[PDB]
Amino acid sequence: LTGYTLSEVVPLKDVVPEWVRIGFSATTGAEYATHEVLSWTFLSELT
Amino acid sequence: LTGYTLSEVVPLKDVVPEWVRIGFSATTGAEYATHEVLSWTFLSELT
Amino acid sequence: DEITSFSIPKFRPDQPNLIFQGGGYTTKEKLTLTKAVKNTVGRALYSLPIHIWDSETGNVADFTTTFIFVIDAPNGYNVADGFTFFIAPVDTKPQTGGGYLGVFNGKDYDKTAQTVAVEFDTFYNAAWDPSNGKRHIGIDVNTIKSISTKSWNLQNGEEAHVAISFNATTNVLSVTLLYPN
Amino acid sequence: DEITSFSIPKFRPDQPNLIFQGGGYTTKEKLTLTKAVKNTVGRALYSLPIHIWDSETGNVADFTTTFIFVIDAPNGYNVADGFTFFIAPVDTKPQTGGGYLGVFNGKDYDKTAQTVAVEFDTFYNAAWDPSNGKRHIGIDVNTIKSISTKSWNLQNGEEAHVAISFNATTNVLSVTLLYPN
Ligand SMILES: *[C@H]1O[C@H](CO)[C@@H](O)[C@H](O)[C@H]1NC(C)=O
Ligand SMILES: *[C@H]1O[C@H](CO)[C@@H](O)[C@H](O)[C@H]1NC(C)=O
Ligand SMILES: OC[C@H]1O[C@H](O)[C@H](O)[C@@H](O)[C@@H]1O
Ligand SMILES: OC[C@H]1O[C@H](O)[C@H](O)[C@@H](O)[C@@H]1O
Ligand SMILES: [Ca+2]
Ligand SMILES: [Ca+2]
Ligand SMILES: [Mn+2]
Ligand SMILES: [Mn+2]
Repeated sequence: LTGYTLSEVVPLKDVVPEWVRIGFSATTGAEYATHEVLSWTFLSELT
Repeated sequence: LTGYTLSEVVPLKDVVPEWVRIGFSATTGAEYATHEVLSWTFLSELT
Repeated sequence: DEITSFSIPKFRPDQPNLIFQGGGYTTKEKLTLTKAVKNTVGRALYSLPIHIWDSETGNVADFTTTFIFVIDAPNGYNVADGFTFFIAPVDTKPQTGGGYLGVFNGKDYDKTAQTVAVEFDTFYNAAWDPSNGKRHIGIDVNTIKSISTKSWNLQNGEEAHVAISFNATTNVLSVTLLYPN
Repeated sequence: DEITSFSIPKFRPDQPNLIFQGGGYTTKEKLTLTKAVKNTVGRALYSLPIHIWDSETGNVADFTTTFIFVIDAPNGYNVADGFTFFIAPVDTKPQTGGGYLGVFNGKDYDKTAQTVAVEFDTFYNAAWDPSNGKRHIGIDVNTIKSISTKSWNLQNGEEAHVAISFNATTNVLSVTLLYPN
């Protein structure tokens, strides 16, 4: 069990539009690899 | 605290596609009236 | 595939997550499907497709929806035609209006156009509605002729909680309606 | 309280609730964005637009996503360019690619890129990647030069569950990747 974790404030209201999309974006270039995702959950709340 | 209640057997699987859409309709003809929806939750579990 | 839910406490002028069709537009707080105005249909559909059942496995989801709606008619006597929560194939359009509530076109079991609906019917269509001609709520499946109904006293201008659930293990669909009282 | 969630345990070719872009597709189980092949771009988005803040009250949304993802490079020593989770305007489509991960263009702060991403970065770009040149997790906002960075050792072909979440009160993002070993 090794694990990495990064953290940071980022003032989303300042930066992104009222409504979003999420997804993944993955790319090869000169060198390359398989980039695949096995499963996905997502929850959000809004008071 | 007048309440109405109703249930019934509906073979959903045999009636509806694997993937659907939910929604409201309201309609007027000769006689009419306003139809508004105020708030709406939905939750589905497919285990 | 497993778990979709949302909840929407107010409707806001633009709703990127809702597909309107017909006269359906969202006012400041409400969603108006219809104006006190002859001959319209309005439909609003959750934007997200939703996987109700899976051939892969065979299991059907069970789901629970909840709304408040209001039916506000100028004259408590001459009102029509009704309101309806529906589950339809992924890109339905308004079906025949008036009596068919933009969800059906026939008094006949039409396997083809493949939708089920819970209908809060407020106008007697001598042709198919229950005949004592009382308003009613109904579960409709491939017909505008409900496989079943309760008679139901309308309360103009007043809010109704409605809860709908389907238990996937017995295919029972149940609707409940409530007024403050 | 306005809420919205889903969860997808498994994928399948036909998936009406996702929007593939570039090479993106679902096999019978994987959601695969790039095959081991050069100069490509995979992008998946959740169909449904998401409300993250609202300008009537000003509040921002607490949220969390979670996904298990495997990167598999048929070379051990030779892998690029990265994988990325990112939130974006409603109508976003792909951007400059390879080492830009099909999501950003410029390398200087671009405001008009209304979009935030979290990257897992399998290739060193001396143009902007951390001088030390180690593979890194990083938080990106409007340029591929990350606001923050974190060395991480890729385990090839390894299932790596990850959580990313955001506190609306403290307004902090954070990421966690984990391997079984
Ligand atoms: C359908 O399933 C339960 C499980 O025991 C059953 O008892 C009841 O009729 C329904 N309840 C659910 C799961 O909503
Ligand atoms: C957000 O969540 C916790 C939950 O209690 C709270 O104590 C605090 O305000 C926030 N903390 C973070 C993750 O910054
Ligand atoms: O609106 C009252 C009635 O008007 C017309 O007769 C329409 O044919 C019918 O659909 C509706 O029920
Ligand atoms: O994959 C390594 C490199 O591939 C190509 O050279 C791309 O131009 C570059 O962006 C990427 O970093
Ligand atoms: Ca009727
Ligand atoms: Ca890189
Ligand atoms: Mn009827
Ligand atoms: Mn980088």
